[PDB]
Amino acid sequence: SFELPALPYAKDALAPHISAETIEYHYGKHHQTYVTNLNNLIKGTAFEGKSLEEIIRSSEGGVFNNAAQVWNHTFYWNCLAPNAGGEPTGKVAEAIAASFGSFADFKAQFTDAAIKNFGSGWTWLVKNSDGKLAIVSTSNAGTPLTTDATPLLTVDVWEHAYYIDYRNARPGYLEHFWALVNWEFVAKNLAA
Amino acid sequence: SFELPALPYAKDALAPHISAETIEYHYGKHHQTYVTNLNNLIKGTAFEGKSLEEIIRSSEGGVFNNAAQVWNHTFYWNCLAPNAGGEPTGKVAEAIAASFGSFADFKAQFTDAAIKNFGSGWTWLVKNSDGKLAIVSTSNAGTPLTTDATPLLTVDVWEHAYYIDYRNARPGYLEHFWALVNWEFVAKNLAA
Ligand SMILES: [Fe+2]
Ligand SMILES: [Fe+2]
Repeated sequence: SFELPALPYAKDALAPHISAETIEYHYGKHHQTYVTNLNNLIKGTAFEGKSLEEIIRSSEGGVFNNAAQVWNHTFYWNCLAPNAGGEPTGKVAEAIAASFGSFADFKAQFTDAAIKNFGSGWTWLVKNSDGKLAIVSTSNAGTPLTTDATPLLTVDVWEHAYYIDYRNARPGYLEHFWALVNWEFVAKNLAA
Repeated sequence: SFELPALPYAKDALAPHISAETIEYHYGKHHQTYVTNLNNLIKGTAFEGKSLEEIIRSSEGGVFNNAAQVWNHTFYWNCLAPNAGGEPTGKVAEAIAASFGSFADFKAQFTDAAIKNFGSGWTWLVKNSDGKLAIVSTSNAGTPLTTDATPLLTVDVWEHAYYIDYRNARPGYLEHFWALVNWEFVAKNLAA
């Protein structure tokens, strides 16, 4: 049975970049609704004895949509933190300069891909099978877990992620996303 | 060069069902941006000088996404009116009872399809090639104009359509949608 993971910080710790009101709806209502819907859709099926990741890799339709959204939002909350943001250091900055030239160029390309992701979706920094990093965008509940790439960083661009704080200005939301990035989480994902 | 069509009522005329603030962003920022983006993408191409419906039926990619969203939102604003709503009469009521058994059964099936439409999209009452009426949901900018069915009525279920007024409660939005339906516009589309 799946439970909503506790949030890694206080609901107002990401302010002013993401308000406490966005967390109360996005985590308290949207992420909770996907957990409840997944639990009710899998009760009594063979999916009930699988890990979340195996459910994402072996389902379709409603089960997939809710299971991938439960995982995608837990990953997303961990990519954000108070007193973080800025430019990365260590193995992460190395790997970013290696695949994208510099941090300024990666930041440009990720922002651009997130702004152009039409409709509801997610834009990801992934490490491919071959070790090079790439920027991938998915639509709706799509996730890199259905491929051989390893997820490193994500930004939710479903309109509920930013409409309370930024209304139609998804560019304003992405500018402020950079002030919250938890580079420690990214570094752990890169080393796995 | 396409122009944003004027709204056929004042900005505050759907209140309290859809607020003046929601149409200030949805019409004044979102629908306007689709027209500006479409004009920028077709300038100097063979699409310039074609009508909006011909562009929708013959393109794909960003040209399609923006052209179809311009048409979809103008159709949506024409589907809503002050001093309307309630149950249809006449020809529309007869066709709805003939394909769905009753107006209550149609309203319940349209509300169900609209709430379940995952992600961004639109839910439509269409008149099929054989004269029967059906409910179809599309994703992102998808529209029945790319098929053989005639659009009669639509509801926008992109989150920007309701998030200011209803936050995550898309059921509440749909309940209030029914108080705004302009059955004179549905009647014009039915015998088209
Ligand atoms: Fe989300
Ligand atoms: Fe819209």
